[PDB]
Amino acid sequence: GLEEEFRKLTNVRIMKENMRTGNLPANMKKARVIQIIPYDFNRVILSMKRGQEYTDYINASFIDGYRQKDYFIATQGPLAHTVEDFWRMIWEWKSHTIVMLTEVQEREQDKCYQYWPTEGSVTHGEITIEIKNDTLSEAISIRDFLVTLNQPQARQEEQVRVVRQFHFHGWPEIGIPAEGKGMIDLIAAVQKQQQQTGNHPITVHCSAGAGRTGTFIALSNILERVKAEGLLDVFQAVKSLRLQRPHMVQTLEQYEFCYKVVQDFIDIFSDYANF
Repeated sequence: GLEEEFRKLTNVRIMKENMRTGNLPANMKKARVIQIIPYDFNRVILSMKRGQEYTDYINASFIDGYRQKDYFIATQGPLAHTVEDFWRMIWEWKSHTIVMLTEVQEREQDKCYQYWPTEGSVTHGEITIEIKNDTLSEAISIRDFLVTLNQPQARQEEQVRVVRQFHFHGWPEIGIPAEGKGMIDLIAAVQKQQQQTGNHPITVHCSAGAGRTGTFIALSNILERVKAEGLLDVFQAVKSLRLQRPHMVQTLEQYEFCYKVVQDFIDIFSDYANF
């Protein structure tokens, strides 16, 4: 049953007619995994100076939430030479929340560049990031950063924001979590934070930007639909993500984990059972 659904998800077409920007030779080096790049219709567009060129491109897509269009930004873990773009996207598109679903290294290999300072300040491009708080609590690090856009010198005192990063440590190096609880806590805590910040897009990334990232987005969409309408359709939620960005929810085991977390949620919250 579940194998047959995932085969049909696998059958969702890559719409290469709309993949021109990420396939430009200059932009291919900005992708970590080249088959996982945005469609042009929902790619996150950065600003561009008069001189330098192809700098309007980042491997990132707007992804719809349950209530809201463009609710998430699904992106890859930044590369050393894409870290300035990463923060330019956070700034220009006013993200106040980052959800990180990978370690910097897993199974002895580089999965994501450490784009945030562990202590003190770091400056990437025109943007300075300073960590102010860092609390570990049950497989989730919550980090608060003071983010400052340093240009022009004129408006600079207005150009300060607090960006909060949720770093999930609960996904093992091999396979999928044994329990759904850690993912539900992560989802709950990110949604709580969106109230205080309002409807600014949430930045979600793993390493290549599809597997765990799509799992998180799919589960947030699914659980919010259950709470609002009591209706459940895992297949449609995931397929709809594949229509927005290639390979969202990448492996059969991640699709299994989607169902596990959903069952765990209804086991905790009985008022939603058996509709």
